[PDB]
Amino acid sequence: HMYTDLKDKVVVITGGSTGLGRAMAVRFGQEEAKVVINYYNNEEEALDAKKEVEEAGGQAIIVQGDVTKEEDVVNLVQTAIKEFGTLDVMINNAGVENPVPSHELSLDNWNKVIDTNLTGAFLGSREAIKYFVENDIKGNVINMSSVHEMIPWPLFVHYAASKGGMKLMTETLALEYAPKGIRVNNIGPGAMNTPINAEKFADPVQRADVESMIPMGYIGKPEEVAAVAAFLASSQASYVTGITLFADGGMTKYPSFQAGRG
Amino acid sequence: HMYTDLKDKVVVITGGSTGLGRAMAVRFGQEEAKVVINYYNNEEEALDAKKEVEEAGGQAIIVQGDVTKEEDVVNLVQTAIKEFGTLDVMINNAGVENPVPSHELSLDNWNKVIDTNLTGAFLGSREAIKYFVENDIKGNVINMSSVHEMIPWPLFVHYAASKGGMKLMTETLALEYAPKGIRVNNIGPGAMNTPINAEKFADPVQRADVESMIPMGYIGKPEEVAAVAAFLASSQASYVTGITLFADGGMTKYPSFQAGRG
Amino acid sequence: HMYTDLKDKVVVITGGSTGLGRAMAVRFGQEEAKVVINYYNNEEEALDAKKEVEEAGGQAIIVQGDVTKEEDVVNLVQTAIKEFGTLDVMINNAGVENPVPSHELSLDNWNKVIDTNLTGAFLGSREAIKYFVENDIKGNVINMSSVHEMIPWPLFVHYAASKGGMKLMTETLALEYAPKGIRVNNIGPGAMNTPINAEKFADPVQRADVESMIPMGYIGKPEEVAAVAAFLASSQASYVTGITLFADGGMTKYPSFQAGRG
Amino acid sequence: HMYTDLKDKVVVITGGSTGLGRAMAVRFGQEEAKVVINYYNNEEEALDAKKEVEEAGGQAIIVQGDVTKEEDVVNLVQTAIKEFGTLDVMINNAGVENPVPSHELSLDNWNKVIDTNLTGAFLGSREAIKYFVENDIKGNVINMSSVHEMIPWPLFVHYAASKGGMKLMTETLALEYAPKGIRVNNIGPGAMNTPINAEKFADPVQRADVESMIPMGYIGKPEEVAAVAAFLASSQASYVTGITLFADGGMTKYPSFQAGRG
Ligand SMILES: OC[C@H]1O[C@@H](O)[C@H](O)[C@@H](O)[C@@H]1O
Ligand SMILES: OC[C@H]1O[C@@H](O)[C@H](O)[C@@H](O)[C@@H]1O
Ligand SMILES: OC[C@H]1O[C@@H](O)[C@H](O)[C@@H](O)[C@@H]1O
Ligand SMILES: OC[C@H]1O[C@@H](O)[C@H](O)[C@@H](O)[C@@H]1O
Repeated sequence: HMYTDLKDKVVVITGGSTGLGRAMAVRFGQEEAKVVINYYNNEEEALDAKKEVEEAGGQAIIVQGDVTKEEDVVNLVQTAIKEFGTLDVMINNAGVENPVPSHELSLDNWNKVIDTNLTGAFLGSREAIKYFVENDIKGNVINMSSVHEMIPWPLFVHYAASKGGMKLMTETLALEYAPKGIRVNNIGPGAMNTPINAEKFADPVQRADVESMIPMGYIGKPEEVAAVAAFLASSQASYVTGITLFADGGMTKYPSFQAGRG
Repeated sequence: HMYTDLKDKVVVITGGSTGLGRAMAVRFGQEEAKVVINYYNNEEEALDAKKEVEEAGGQAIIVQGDVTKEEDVVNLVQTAIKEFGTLDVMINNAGVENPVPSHELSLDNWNKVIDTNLTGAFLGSREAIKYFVENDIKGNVINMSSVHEMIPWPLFVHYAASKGGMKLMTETLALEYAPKGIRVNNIGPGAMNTPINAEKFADPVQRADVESMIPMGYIGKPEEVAAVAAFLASSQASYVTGITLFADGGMTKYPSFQAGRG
Repeated sequence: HMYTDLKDKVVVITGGSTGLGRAMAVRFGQEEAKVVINYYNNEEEALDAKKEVEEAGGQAIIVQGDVTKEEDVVNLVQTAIKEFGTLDVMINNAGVENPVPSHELSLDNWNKVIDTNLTGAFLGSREAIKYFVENDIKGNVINMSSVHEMIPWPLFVHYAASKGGMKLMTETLALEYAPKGIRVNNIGPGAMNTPINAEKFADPVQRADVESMIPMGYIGKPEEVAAVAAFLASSQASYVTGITLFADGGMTKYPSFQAGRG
Repeated sequence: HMYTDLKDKVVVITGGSTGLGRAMAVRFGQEEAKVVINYYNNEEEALDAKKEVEEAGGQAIIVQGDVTKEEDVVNLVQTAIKEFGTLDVMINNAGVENPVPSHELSLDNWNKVIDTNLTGAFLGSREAIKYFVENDIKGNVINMSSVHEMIPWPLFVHYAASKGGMKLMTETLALEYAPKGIRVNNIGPGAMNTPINAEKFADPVQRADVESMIPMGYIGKPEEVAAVAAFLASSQASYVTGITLFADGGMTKYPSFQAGRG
C-alpha cells in the first residue's frame, strides 16, 4: 500500500461513521492503520464503517461520543489508548450546519454550531496534544475545516465563524507545538458527495448550481479528501505544519470570475 | 470637525469605558455623535468616560451589561433606541485574554474567551443588523478584532480562535447584508497602550520585547485605532465593507524578517 | 476641509489625468495639497485635470512620462522636488490590462502589463523612498492595486500576477522602511466607473453582469477610492502600514456565494 | 513505490540539476517517471542528476536553457515531447535572489529576478498548458514559490514581488484551466538545505539564527519538498488545484510569536 509509515498507527476520527469521516476511516484502513471510529447516535453505520476498515486491511473499534461533551472527548482518546496502546493521529471531523438568515439566527443555534464545529475540535486537539506531549510522541493532528474558513457563507454565519476560528486554532497549535515535532493541519473540503449534501444534490437544478461553483466541474468524491488526510498524516508531510490544504476543485479561487468576467 | 456626516449619529460601544473602547467613545464625541457606552464591571470608569465624551462635544449615556448574556445585548440596543431615537453604528469592542499553554487550557477558560470575544460580537452584530433590516437603515457595524485574526498566538489559542472566527463572521455578514447598504468591517489592532496590556508593559524587559516586534517601533496609541473607527463608520468608507483594517505599526508583516533574516 | 494635515503636502500621481488617478488628483486638491500629475499620452486630458485640481483649492503641475522608463520616473520625482520643494506622498496609479486566454498570451503582452503595473510602481516607490531616506522625511507611498491581488482573473493572468506582485512589494517596503516612519500601503479597487471599463460597461448586458458580482450592487464611483487615498496619506492612518485596503463593495467576499448557494 | 500513477509520466523540471530541482528529479525517478532536467550552465551537475534518476529507477534526459529566454523555454517543452512522447507534469523551479536595500535596488537587478522567478514560470506554465489543451491531456503544473509569497522580505523586494505575482499567476491558471482537468499549484518552501543556502548555513551563528525562525527547529531537507511535489503531481491530489502548499516547518505562522510573546 501507499504510505507504509502509516502501518499500525492509531488514528482517532470524530464523526467517522459517515461521509468524509467514513471515507477517511476506510483509507487509513487501506494503509493498515488501527482506526478508532467516533459516532454520535447511529451505531449501525459505525459498525458498517468498522467492517470496511477491517476488510480494507485495517484494525478498528467504535466509540460513542458527543463532541460537545468534554467527558466524551476525554473518554474517546482514553479508549483509543486503552485499546490500541497509543495514539498517533487525531482527526476532528464532526460538524453540523443549517441555513438561517443571520439577523434571525438564535443564540442556541449559533452555540450548537460553535460548540460542535470549533469547540469540539479544540477539545479533540487538546486531548491528543496532551498525550503526545506527556509521552514524547511526534503525533499528528488533522482538523476538518472547509472552504468556508476562507469563503464567507450567508445564512451560515455560525458555520463560517466556526471554521474561521478553527483556522487560527490550528495555526496556533502548530506554532505552539512545532518544537515538539507535533504537526497540526487543516483540510479544506469544497462541495463533497456526502450524506449531508445528498439531499441538496437530489434536485438536478441544485446539483447543477453547486457544480457551477466548482471550477473542475464535479462534486468531490470523499476518497479525494481521504487522500489528503493520508498524505498529511504521513511522514511524507514531515515539513508541513500549520497549513490549510484546500481540496475544493478550485472553489476558493472565486468561481464567479471564470471566463474573464468582472 | 473631520467627518461631519457623523454628527448626531447613534454609536453603541461595548467595553467603551476603558482602552480602545474609551478612545473610540471620545473620538465619536469629537465628531459630535451620540455615544452609548456599555460597561460590565466598573461604573466609576464609565462615568469618567461619559464625561470625556461630553467635553469633546458629544452626547453620552452609560449602560451596564455583560456581552455574554443575550438579554444584556438586546437591552443595550433597545436602550440606545429609547434614549437616542435610533441606531447608526454598532461597535463590538469587549474582549478578554489570558495566557495558558494550550494543552492545559480548560474548557471553561476557552468558553469564557469565545463567549466574550466572538459570541458577544455576533449578538451585538445580530441585534444591530435586525434593527437595520426592519427599519430600512443603512447602518454600520465595526467589530474589534486583532492582528491575531491573522497572527497565530501560542498561549492564547482561545483568543486567536475567537478573532479568526470574528473575521469570517464579519465577512459573511458584510456579504449577506451588502445589498441592503449595511456595511460590516473589522479593525485589527496590534500592541496598543491599553489596560489589557498594563501589566505586560510595566515590566521594562517585556515592553522592550513587544516593541522589538513592532516594525514602526512604538506601542500604538489608542487614538490611532479610534481614527480608523471614525473613518470606517463615515460615509468616506461608503464602498468599504467586509474588510479587516490592521492598525498595527506593521506587526502582521512578520517582525522576525526585518533586515532580511531568514 | 477634512484632513488639514494634508494642506501643502506634495502628492505625485502617476496616470493622474483620467479615472482613479484624476479622482485622487481632485481629492488632494480639495485638501489643498500640491498635486503633481503624471500623464503618458494625452496632454489635453491632463490639462483638464490640472484645472479641476486648481478649482478644488489645490496647486498642480503636469509632467509627461512613461512609467516603464526609469528616466521618466526619476525625472518625475526630481520635477516634483524642483517645482514644489519636496515630496510627501507618492501614488503609483498607472495600470493597463487586456483579455487574452493565458495559453495564448504573448511574452511582449505579458511584459507590457508587468512592466507598467508592477515595475513602474517599484520604480515610483524606490525613487520616493530614496528621497525620504536621504532627507529624513516620514513620507508616504500609496500603490494602486486591485481586488485582483486576491481575486484570480482568467484572461488576465498578467494583470493578476502584477497586482499579486504589487502586494508583496508593498508589504516588503512597509516592513523594510517602517522603523523610519515611512508608510507604504495598497488600495484595492473593485469595478469602478473609469475609462479602463468604459467599453465593458457600455454593453448593457456586461454592465448588468459586472453589477451582479458586486454585493453592494453598484459600480464604484472614482471618488469613493480617492476618499481611501486621502485617509491613508493622512496622519489619521499613522499606525497603518503594509495593508491592502479594499474598496470593492464586497467583491473580495465571493459574489457567487450570496444567498447561501454552495 | 509510492505513487504508481506516476510511472512513466513525463516530468519537466527547470533548474533541475541542483537543490530542490535535483531532489525533485530524483524523487520522480523513484516513482519510475521520465524526467527532463533543465539547466542553465553547469552541465556536469545535470549529468550527475541524470544518473541518480536512472539509478533511482527512472528514465531521464538533460536540456540546456535559460528561462529568461522564450526560445529556450519553448525548446525545453518541445524536446520533452520529442524525446518521451508527451508531457504530463511541468515544474517551474528556477530562481535567483540577492540582498540589496530596496531604495538602492537597480532596475536591471529587479528585472533579472522578475524575469527569472516570475516570467520564466509564466513561460513554462504557458507552454505546458498549451500542450495539454491542444492534446486534451489532464496535465499538471507545479510552480516553485516560497514562504515569501506570503512573508515579506526586506532586502529582497524583487524576490518577494516575483513570488507574490507567482501566487496570483498560479491561482489564475488553476481557475482558467480547471474545466479542462488541468491542475495548477504552488509549493512554498521555507529555509531548505540547498546549494544557495549552503553558504549562509556555514556560519554557525547564521545557521542558528535561521533555525530560530523555523518553529519545527530544523532546516528542511530537499526530499521533504520533493515529497510534496510527488503528492501534488499524483492523482492523489485529483481535487487539489490553485493552492499553495507551504512546506516550511511553520515559518509562515509568525515565528516571533512563539511562547506567547507580543
Ligand atoms: O500581540 C499584539 C496584541 O494583540 C492584541 O489583540 C492583544 O489584545 C494584545 O494583548 C497584544 O499585545
Ligand atoms: O526565508 C526562507 C527561505 O525562503 C526561500 O524563498 C529562499 O530561497 C531561502 O534562501 C530562504 O532561506
Ligand atoms: O474585476 C474588478 C475590476 O478590477 C479592476 O482592477 C480592473 O481594472 C477592472 O477592469 C475590473 O472590473
Ligand atoms: O459550500 C461548499 C461546501 O462547504 C462545506 O463546508 C459544507 O459542509 C458543504 O455543505 C458545502 O457544499
